[PDB]
Amino acid sequence: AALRPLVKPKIVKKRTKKFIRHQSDRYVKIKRNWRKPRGIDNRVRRRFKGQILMPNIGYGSNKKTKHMLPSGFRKFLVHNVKELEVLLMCNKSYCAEIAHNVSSKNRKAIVERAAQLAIRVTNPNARL
Amino acid sequence: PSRLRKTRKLRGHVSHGHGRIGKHRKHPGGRGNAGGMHHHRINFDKYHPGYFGKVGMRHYHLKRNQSFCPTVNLDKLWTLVSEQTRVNAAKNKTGAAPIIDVVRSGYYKVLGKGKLPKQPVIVKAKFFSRRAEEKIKGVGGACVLVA
Amino acid sequence: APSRNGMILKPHFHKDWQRRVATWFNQPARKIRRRKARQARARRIAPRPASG
RNA sequence: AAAAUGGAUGGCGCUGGAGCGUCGGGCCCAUACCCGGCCGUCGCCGGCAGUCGAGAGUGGACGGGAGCGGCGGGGGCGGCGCGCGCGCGCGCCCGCCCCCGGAGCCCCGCGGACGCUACGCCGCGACGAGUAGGAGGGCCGCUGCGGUGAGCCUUGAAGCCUAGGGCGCGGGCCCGGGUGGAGCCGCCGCAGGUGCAGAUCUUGGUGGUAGUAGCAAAUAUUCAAACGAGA
RNA sequence: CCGACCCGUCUUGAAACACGGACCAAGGAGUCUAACACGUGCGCGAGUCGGGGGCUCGCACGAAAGCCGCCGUGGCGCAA
RNA sequence: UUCAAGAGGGCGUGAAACCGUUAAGAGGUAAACGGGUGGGGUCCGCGCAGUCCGCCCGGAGGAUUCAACCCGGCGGCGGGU
Ligand SMILES: [Mg+2]
Ligand SMILES: [Mg+2]
Ligand SMILES: [Mg+2]
Ligand SMILES: [Mg+2]
Ligand SMILES: [Mg+2]
Ligand SMILES: [Mg+2]
Ligand SMILES: [Mg+2]
Ligand SMILES: [Mg+2]
Ligand SMILES: [Mg+2]
Ligand SMILES: [Mg+2]
Ligand SMILES: [Mg+2]
Ligand SMILES: [Mg+2]
Ligand SMILES: [Mg+2]
Ligand SMILES: [Mg+2]
Ligand SMILES: [Mg+2]
Ligand SMILES: [Mg+2]
Ligand SMILES: [Mg+2]
Ligand SMILES: [Mg+2]
Ligand SMILES: [Mg+2]
Ligand SMILES: [Mg+2]
Ligand SMILES: [Mg+2]
Ligand SMILES: [Mg+2]
Ligand SMILES: [Mg+2]
Ligand SMILES: [Mg+2]
Ligand SMILES: [Mg+2]
Ligand SMILES: [Mg+2]
Ligand SMILES: [Mg+2]
Repeated sequence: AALRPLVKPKIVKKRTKKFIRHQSDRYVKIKRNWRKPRGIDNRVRRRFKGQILMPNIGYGSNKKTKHMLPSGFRKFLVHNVKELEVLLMCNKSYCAEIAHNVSSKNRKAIVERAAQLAIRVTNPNARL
Repeated sequence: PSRLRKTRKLRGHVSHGHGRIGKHRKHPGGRGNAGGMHHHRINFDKYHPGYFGKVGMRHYHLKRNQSFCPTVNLDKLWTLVSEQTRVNAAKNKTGAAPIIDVVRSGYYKVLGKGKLPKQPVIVKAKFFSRRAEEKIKGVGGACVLVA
Repeated sequence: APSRNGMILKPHFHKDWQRRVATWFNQPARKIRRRKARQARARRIAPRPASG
């Protein structure tokens, strides 16, 4: 049924959570987005035990599977049929995703053709 | 281009590149070239020697047009004229010996830096130098003065 | 406060140089005014030479 | 050999030690050391525009005489060297001696990678602390100009909300659902009033305090009736 | 279950019985010119620069663009 | 009435702090925090089997044009005496 990709290697992610900014649990002016701390007396910087962890490059992800979905496919964003036909030959490695601003009456067209050319769509049932 | 600067890179960095123990305060040494005898004596004895003092006579109302003597050497002399000249000389063997005015091409005095090829040239100029006069007669030419 | 081996300079800005700045933004209009005056004179003195 | 809040071999507590001294076998565990995997940087005068191999300067086009040998040389065990070819096969010693527009399996000197955006792809080996500070890369972002997407759109733009699905080390982003009512974005270059936690920061708004402190200077009010929804 | 004292800043040294800070949204702080030194990139080359002015467009662009016996008056350089 | 009053005279949209209510969950070392697992709910996709797909060879079934080779026209690549 569902279009099988070419290969399906297992995927491994060294960290799964996110990195929250420090002192963001107390307050609401402060957000969850990472900003690096730079004070002198600070202990995330100085790396004590039992504290926030800072992102380095060792958490970095393998390159055979980077920007790779759980289904083996990598993603690509479109707005019309014309830029869809460029995926005909990479129809087993990459997939399509239709933008948010397209009208209902035109989504039907794009789906109708992707199904012909065997180009998988990661949101085929949105507006209806 | 603001986007190629290093103020676009010191955001987050608390001090904008100027320290914490010492700070970018206003004018902490003076203001200008102050202190050549006091607390900058060393830059001006070292990198600028001859600055303090007084020397020489005074000329009060000096006009730089009286004192004007554009100079030229001998190597750069056959270029005032074209190539017809230097080639049609050393040819037909009459004692051609062409004439070269320097005051036409914007030069007054003649100087003896270089050398020059063997043809019996004539020259006209206001001033000469000793060695320049020699080299010319050495090649078989002459020198001529004008007002 | 000087530093390692530069020039010594004396700039002339210790006055109030800033009320008295002059822009050359009217450079073209100044050109355009003249032509229309320079033409019209030569039309006033009709066959006579325009230069003078 | 004596101090003032009740009081500290860390504590409970221990006297064939859980004490003091000399000594054994067994054992425990650090981001240190070893083995492996994944990321980045650095170094190879690295490698690939299309053909040869792991010991020491290789290749053919080229004439007159032709084989059983070569390579008649170190108990050294030497880059040189010797039995996985040395003259193999087919017609009749003599001759042929097409041969990869494709031999035959790991070198093909005819042209080429599924790789070749050369600002690319591949391979090895070593390293990674960090304040002030210095440099680089930013397909991280904000507003506008020039070109360009035969771009998006009242069959619904911006903005806003979200126990929803997902990506990137991170900056940040893409989808899905609701509201809403008219404009907005991606690429190559240009430009800048360009990214906030603070500054007894400026302007506006809102909380605990809190239904609290209080409504106490100057002797004093009471009974009935009337208007009136109502004293 | 184990670990774990509140951020900024001065400081040899801060969890401090050292100052600032109730809470939220918006604004908010390394600029522009003039001159110099060096490094990089482009063009011509013992030469190289029209920036002032003039000839052509009424200026929709565009107060642009092109051009000059000005073509070098001159400035920096080639000689101390 | 108006498409719309979830546009009702300081009425475009309509954030946050701060409040009221409803649903769930919990409660003697102030709260909050990091790593690791568990439990429960809200939603996504199963499928109410998910048995995934593609090349050549073999087999049994049916079916209709051409190609194999010739001739005619048309177009293009290459060549060097
Ligand atoms: Mg992640
Ligand atoms: Mg410190
Ligand atoms: Mg720093
Ligand atoms: Mg600095
Ligand atoms: Mg400071
Ligand atoms: Mg000091
Ligand atoms: Mg300097
Ligand atoms: Mg480091
Ligand atoms: Mg409108
Ligand atoms: Mg602006
Ligand atoms: Mg600003
Ligand atoms: Mg703020
Ligand atoms: Mg700060
Ligand atoms: Mg009371
Ligand atoms: Mg009273
Ligand atoms: Mg210090
Ligand atoms: Mg002190
Ligand atoms: Mg502190
Ligand atoms: Mg104390
Ligand atoms: Mg103070
Ligand atoms: Mg205070
Ligand atoms: Mg702001
Ligand atoms: Mg330069
Ligand atoms: Mg409406
Ligand atoms: Mg409305
Ligand atoms: Mg309203
Ligand atoms: Mg609520």
